[PDB]
Amino acid sequence: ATTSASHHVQAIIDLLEAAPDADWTPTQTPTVKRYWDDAQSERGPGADMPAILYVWSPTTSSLDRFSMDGDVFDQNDSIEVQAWSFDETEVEQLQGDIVQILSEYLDDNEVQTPYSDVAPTGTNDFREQTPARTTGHYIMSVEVETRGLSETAKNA
Amino acid sequence: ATTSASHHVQAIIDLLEAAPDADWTPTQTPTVKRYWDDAQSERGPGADMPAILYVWSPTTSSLDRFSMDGDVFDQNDSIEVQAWSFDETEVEQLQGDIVQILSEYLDDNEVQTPYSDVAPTGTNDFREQTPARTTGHYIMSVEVETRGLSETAKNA
Amino acid sequence: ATTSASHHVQAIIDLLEAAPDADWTPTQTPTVKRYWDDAQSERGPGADMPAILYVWSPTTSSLDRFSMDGDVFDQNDSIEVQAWSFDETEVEQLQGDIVQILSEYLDDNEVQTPYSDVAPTGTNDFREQTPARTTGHYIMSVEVETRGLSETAKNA
Amino acid sequence: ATTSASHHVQAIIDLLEAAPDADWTPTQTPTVKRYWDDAQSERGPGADMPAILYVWSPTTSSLDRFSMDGDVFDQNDSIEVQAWSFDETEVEQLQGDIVQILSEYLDDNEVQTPYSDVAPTGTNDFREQTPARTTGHYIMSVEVETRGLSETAKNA
Amino acid sequence: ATTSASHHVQAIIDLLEAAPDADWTPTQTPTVKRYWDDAQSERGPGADMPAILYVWSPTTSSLDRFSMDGDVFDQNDSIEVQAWSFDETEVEQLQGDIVQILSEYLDDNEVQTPYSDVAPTGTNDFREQTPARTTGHYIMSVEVETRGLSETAKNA
Amino acid sequence: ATTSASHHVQAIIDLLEAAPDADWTPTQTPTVKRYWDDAQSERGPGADMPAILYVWSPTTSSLDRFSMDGDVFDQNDSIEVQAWSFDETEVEQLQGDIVQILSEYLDDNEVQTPYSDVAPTGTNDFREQTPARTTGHYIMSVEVETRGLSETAKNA
Amino acid sequence: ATSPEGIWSNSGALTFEDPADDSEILFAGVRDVTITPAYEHAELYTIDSTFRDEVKRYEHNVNVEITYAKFSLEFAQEWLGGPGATATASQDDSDPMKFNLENVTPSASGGFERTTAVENVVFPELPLDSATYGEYEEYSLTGSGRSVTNLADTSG
Amino acid sequence: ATSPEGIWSNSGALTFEDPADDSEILFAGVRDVTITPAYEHAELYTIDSTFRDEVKRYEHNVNVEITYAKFSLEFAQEWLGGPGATATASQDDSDPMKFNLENVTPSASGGFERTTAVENVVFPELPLDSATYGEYEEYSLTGSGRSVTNLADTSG
Amino acid sequence: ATSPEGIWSNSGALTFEDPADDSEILFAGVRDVTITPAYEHAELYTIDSTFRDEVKRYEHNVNVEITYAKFSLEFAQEWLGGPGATATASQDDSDPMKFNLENVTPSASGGFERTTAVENVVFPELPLDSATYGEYEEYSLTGSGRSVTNLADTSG
Amino acid sequence: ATSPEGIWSNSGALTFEDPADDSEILFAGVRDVTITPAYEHAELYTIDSTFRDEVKRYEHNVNVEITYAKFSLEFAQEWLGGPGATATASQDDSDPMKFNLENVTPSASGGFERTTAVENVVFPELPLDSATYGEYEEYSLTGSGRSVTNLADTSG
Amino acid sequence: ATSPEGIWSNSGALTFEDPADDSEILFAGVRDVTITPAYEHAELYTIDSTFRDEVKRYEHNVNVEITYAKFSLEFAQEWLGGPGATATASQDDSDPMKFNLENVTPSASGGFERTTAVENVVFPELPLDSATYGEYEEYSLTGSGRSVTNLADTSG
Amino acid sequence: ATSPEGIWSNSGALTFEDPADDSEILFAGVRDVTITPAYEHAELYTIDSTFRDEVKRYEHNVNVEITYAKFSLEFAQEWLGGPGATATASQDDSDPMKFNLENVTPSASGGFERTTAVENVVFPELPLDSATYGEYEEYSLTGSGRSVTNLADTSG
Repeated sequence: ATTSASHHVQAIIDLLEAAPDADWTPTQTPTVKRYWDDAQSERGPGADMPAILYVWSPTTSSLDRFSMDGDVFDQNDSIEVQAWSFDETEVEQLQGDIVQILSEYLDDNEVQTPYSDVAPTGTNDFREQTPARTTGHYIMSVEVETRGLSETAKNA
Repeated sequence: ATTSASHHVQAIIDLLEAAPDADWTPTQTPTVKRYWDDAQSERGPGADMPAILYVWSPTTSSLDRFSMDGDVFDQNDSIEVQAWSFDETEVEQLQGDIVQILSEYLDDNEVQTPYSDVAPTGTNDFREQTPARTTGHYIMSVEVETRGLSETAKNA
Repeated sequence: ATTSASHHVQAIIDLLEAAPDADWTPTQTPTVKRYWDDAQSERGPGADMPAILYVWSPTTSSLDRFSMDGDVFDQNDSIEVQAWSFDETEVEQLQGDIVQILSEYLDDNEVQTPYSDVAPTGTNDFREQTPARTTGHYIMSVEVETRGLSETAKNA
Repeated sequence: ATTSASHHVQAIIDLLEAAPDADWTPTQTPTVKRYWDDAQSERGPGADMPAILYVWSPTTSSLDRFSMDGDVFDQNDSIEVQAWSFDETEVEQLQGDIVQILSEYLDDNEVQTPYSDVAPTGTNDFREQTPARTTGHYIMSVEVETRGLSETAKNA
Repeated sequence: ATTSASHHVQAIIDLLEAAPDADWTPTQTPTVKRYWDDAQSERGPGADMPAILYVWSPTTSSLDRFSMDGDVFDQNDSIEVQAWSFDETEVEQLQGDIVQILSEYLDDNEVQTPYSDVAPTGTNDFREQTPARTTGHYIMSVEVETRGLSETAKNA
Repeated sequence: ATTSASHHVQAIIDLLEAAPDADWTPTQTPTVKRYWDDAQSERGPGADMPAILYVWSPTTSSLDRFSMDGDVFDQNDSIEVQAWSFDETEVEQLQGDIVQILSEYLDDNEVQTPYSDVAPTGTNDFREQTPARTTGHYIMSVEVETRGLSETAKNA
Repeated sequence: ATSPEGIWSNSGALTFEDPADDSEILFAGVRDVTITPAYEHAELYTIDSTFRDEVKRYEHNVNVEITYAKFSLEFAQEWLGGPGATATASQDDSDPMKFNLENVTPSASGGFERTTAVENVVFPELPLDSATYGEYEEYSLTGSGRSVTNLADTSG
Repeated sequence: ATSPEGIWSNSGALTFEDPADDSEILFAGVRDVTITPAYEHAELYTIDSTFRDEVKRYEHNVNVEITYAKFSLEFAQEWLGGPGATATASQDDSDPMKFNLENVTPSASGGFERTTAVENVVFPELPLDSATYGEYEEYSLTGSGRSVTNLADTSG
Repeated sequence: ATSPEGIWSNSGALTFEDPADDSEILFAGVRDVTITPAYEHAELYTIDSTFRDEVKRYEHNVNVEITYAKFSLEFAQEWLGGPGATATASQDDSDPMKFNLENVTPSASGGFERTTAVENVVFPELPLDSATYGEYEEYSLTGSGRSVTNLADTSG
Repeated sequence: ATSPEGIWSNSGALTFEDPADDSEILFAGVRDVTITPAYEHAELYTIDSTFRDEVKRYEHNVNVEITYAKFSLEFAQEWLGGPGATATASQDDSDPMKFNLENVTPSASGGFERTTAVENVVFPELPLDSATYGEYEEYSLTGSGRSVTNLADTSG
Repeated sequence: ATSPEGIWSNSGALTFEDPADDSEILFAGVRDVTITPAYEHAELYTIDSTFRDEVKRYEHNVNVEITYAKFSLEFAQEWLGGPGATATASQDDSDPMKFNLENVTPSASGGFERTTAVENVVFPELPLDSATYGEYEEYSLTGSGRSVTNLADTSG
Repeated sequence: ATSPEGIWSNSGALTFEDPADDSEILFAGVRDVTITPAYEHAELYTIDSTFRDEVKRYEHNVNVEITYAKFSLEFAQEWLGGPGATATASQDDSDPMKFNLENVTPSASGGFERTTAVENVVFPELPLDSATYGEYEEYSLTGSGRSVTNLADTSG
């Protein structure tokens, strides 16, 4: 329903884009992007602009045999969402927000998404990396896993 | 039947080449190659050309003992297939194509292939690597395992 | 009660700052900071100043499923607290103090903190790293883990 | 009988050298060498010469106690055989041949060799490494393990 | 008690300093130091001086929960003692001596130390490292672990 | 007893030196050394000299508790012996010899040595590393473990 | 007929009802749920034939196994109270509390919605406390229902 | 004779039929299938001899054990309803549903195709719900057939 | 009704009391606590139905399992001495010591505080010494109470 | 006498024969083989002594355990058919098929060659199908032979 | 009352005495020690009540289980000999050797010193030899004493 | 008496003898050896006392368990043949072969030499073949002796 996307990265983008303005904690709704939408020097928001979320798949999607039939793979997919902002508290709110948003659909039986399960499974703080002299982006992230039965056409 | 090839890399190339034009999502049927068919500076397609699939074996094949007879090895082989194109949508489509192609032959009794089993076991996205500033190839891949009983000279 | 904080780093800072002056071993109460509050060359106290504690989250927080309801995550969080001083004795006293402070709240079922459990799980000495010729900071740390049932959006 | 060699590397060289010309797939019987027979800049065959196999032991041979008599070590030995040629198909045929040759002796109860068992246990393809611009060697290998009861003279 | 020290590094120094001159094998009783007492270019003894032992904690002390009461951590602490001398036999005697000293107190239930157990867990030789041309220190070490029940003040 | 040595490295040197000339395969009995007896540029034999064995302890000796009494440690020690010569045949013969020498004493009940057990646990070939142009040394090694009960003086 | 399909466990909604009312008894936080209709079987064999003459079924019951981790005080007080009552203490009476049970589970594709309903489930024993140090409490119910009142596709 | 051969599990096509019709009952998604013809054996021994005088077979059955992962609503309703009828609830009657079972399996080379057919399989118990959190449901059947009706090569 | 909720194990305060006084018996250091009210169930079946006709309960007890890590002399001497007495030696008398037990446990959010109270718990066997080398002693109690005297929310 | 010696499992040639012919029944691909002659022992004890007065043996049989991985259609049809017949279906008769068994096995050194021969082995149950998803089928036989007809060195 | 406390296992001194003398029997090197006073419990239930009406204790013993690793020749010869004698062979008499056992153990803080004394411990079986290749021998005693003669704080 | 001491398993020399001759029966390749004298114990309890009134021993045997890895034809043929004879086939007679057994073992320091001798050991079952693919054969004997004939220090 809400996504029906061909690939997991677009699926998570669609879920984050579908979120009402009221569900984001900050005043301005974040911009959602594929990690490769922006070049590295440009990466992160400018001042006086909404925060940016970058979505990509960081590790190998597993395909497991479900049964001797071979009709479907038990497919397990992995994603990371990175929040970039100049505000060290805004990234923290965005981490909370992303977890909240993607904590809908937790046991979606392929109603909203093409998956049985979309879940936040871990989170990272990287604020310790931002050097204090310069203004520069604070970064935090949500790790997302995603599971469903994926058809093989083995038996037509 | 379809392949009868001496080695797994040529076997999977033969499978991907045997796919009808109707079973690829893009308008142009991809070109299938061994990873070593092309030099690095011209690896991947040019503009106005079909997308390229590169096939090779990334890791050690196992030869396990099947029994006390020593008549056969339980052989497990590993392959990676990389899809290269300038279109991020085309590589995603090709990943979906490679999976749904190589999910035929999932349980051959050496009927089409010389194997008991050819299976996609995982998939990778590397679109986050392609620098957004320059025109340059997007890459995605499928990891394929391949299993069969393999003969020995022991009894002749 | 004592914290009610948004995130684990601020939660532990609130706990360390909530400690009475009588519960610190040195004559002068330490200053508590996020690791990113200070630039590297400025990091650690000056002479004639109180010792500094730096708090951050060094590793990925887990969000394990609690049940089929999807109503809650069994959230597990990770923190490190570094004590910096010029006195090799004072960092040792502070390591003791940090442990004794954060060993309150050990089984706080959301009375003081937003957690079920705040616990020191290990400690480090790094005094062997401080070069002996130069006056320079001694460093020691406490590793702290933090666990609680965290809400979801699934059931509204 | 066929070898009686003092060490595993010489034993496998002897087995490969003992193979009839008819059991090699190409027109010319390969030359078999220790890895250290040739200098690196000259490693692999020249044009018009037969292909070269390099044999050596890449990892530690285990000596395990067989029993508390102490007469014997259960000895496990490891070897790799690398095939070098300019022909991408010839190395593939040689890999097949080496597996076939060393698939005799699979459960030799110390009749032919000084071992209970000589077995290919895995195989590698490295054809992906050969740069496509230059003429240069293709390389493939067979990993071989070798097991027997080795005397201790503990009890004379 | 022989020590009652606030931290494990000082505790093991106190134990080594408490040893009678008769328990050391060499003529001169070694000098005991924290690793950070000396600058690197001056580390180890000069000629016509007693050998030096350097003590520090190389790895994280564990703080495990003892029970649901939360009165106590089961604390496991780790230490290394390095012996430095120009005499390749003196370091060997010192390794023996350090083991023999710290193998007293092995199951000291807080009679002499603040611990339940101080134990040598392993020993290292590094004499293979000393360049043979130059006069320069031979080094050997004892790894020591140290276990006890540590109070939390949770229940006052 | 043949050794009665203070430490494992000297113990195995004593065992190799105690071997009759008749038990070595070459015409000349090898010279046995600690790894640190010789400087690196001069390591290994010259021409017209006997082959050299270098002995050292490469990894940590374990000191496990034997019982609640604490009279002894169950001590496990590790040694490597490297054979150096210009003759690739001689190092192979020496690898055989070292095994055959140190496979006496396999279950010595502290009769010949201060140990319950001295055992070759594995062997290495490094002949593939010797570059073929230059008359550099060939190297092979034996890995030896060694075990016994070591007194604590806990109970005096 | 309806095509067989995989089922994601977390999709299942389990509920308990008082059979006097069809009113819900609050229960939550399941981690395992097994429901198994069973009969005793009796098989006829005679001297006429080695094969089974007849088979018949008797003693119908539905085995119910549940693992759960959210404690319900209502469920416990219902179990103590017996039919049509709640109690804060064990009751000295012969009637066990009979629960109606229903589990509703959408299939993985939404192809059907399995409703399983079981009448008069009784539990011989009830866990009240199930603590393990450093974990949330987890509880196991084993019980038996009289019959399956409903097993149907309840979609649409 | 026909040469014995390995069998790839996934090649087996398991089916169920109503013995009143020979019409298929939909079943799918098997993970394990064990089929075992059995008899009780009675052995004669007397005072005449320590050796077995006679052995005879009786109480024939075929044990059937299946693990499967796709729920079949038809199969469950057939089991409930007994011979010749489906039901949506437990039936208070003495006849268990008898299934004809057939499994067809080509050998690893296609050298033969075993067909196993088993008459009048009955299952004493049927799993309906079998959920574990964060996984797909999985089901185990134990039952027994009256006899093997067919065991033959059905190739060609 | 009170909403069901998770329970953090360590929040539970367990206590034992002498039922002659309601005075506390000192006991501490629990690692596991399982409390399980139980009855024997008798099910009526007769020729007129395959379904269960009646079910009734009898032989009430409360199973109590405790693992603990702090030894109590008082608890042990109370167990030896029997009702209303303590002893330093086994008593040749027929009355076991009866302990009243209470466990008081806040829920994870503090939504309720369940108190479990059990009358006349008796232990068939008492662990005394329970040593294992290199570990603190640990003790297991299995026993049974007559009834649950209280199971209620004691919050507010 | 012949020196006791190690035996490499894979050296063994297991065969089955029809005792009516001494003709071979095709069987292959063994993984485990255990053959164990046994007797029941009866021991005499009386009031006159605490020691065993007599021991005697009775009920001789030879236990045969085989695990194997190549399916034999002949062996299964022989087991079904009973003595001197083959069948494609269960046979309603009291005579089990009796197999003569022989296993011929060289010593690891070739110092002797044991032949073990067993008369009239019978198997109470035969596995036909033993599928596990993603594996080759594996089969277990348990049976009993009447006696050992031969156990001798077969060499020369 | 004495505060309950943790106990370090290795602090326990275990001794055996001949009850004819109170003279020590040499025993050493324990790894595990369990001492468990136990009674049979009989419970009264009648038609009057579902609750337990009475419970009584009878048939006392002290279960004793010890794992140890230093062999004692005296302890074995005492066990063979029976009361008041030693033997080098099994004795044909009806009296088992009775050992007085005492275990003395300080608590972790030295807060108390538990002495446990058990009269007339007998062992139904005695391990003499317990060899495993490449290990020191380890021995297990299971036995039982008549009563606990002493369980008290021994301190001061 | 002699001080208790550790025993290295491999120091033990095990032998079997024909009790008609005191002649050796060749047996070798031991891996595990357990020898355990045992008696049945009967305990007297009456209405007079809850404590044990008497304990007595009867029904003596010595349990013998051996794991070994070298096959012996002499041992097997002795076992088949019964007392005072060897056979190549099962014997239809009532007498089991009785072996005298002796194990001689120096202690870890050579402090004593434990000789254990056991008369008339009999084995109810004999393993002849014990193959597992890719391993050397390993054999387990369980048997029992009539009595211990000798248990003494045989040193000096």
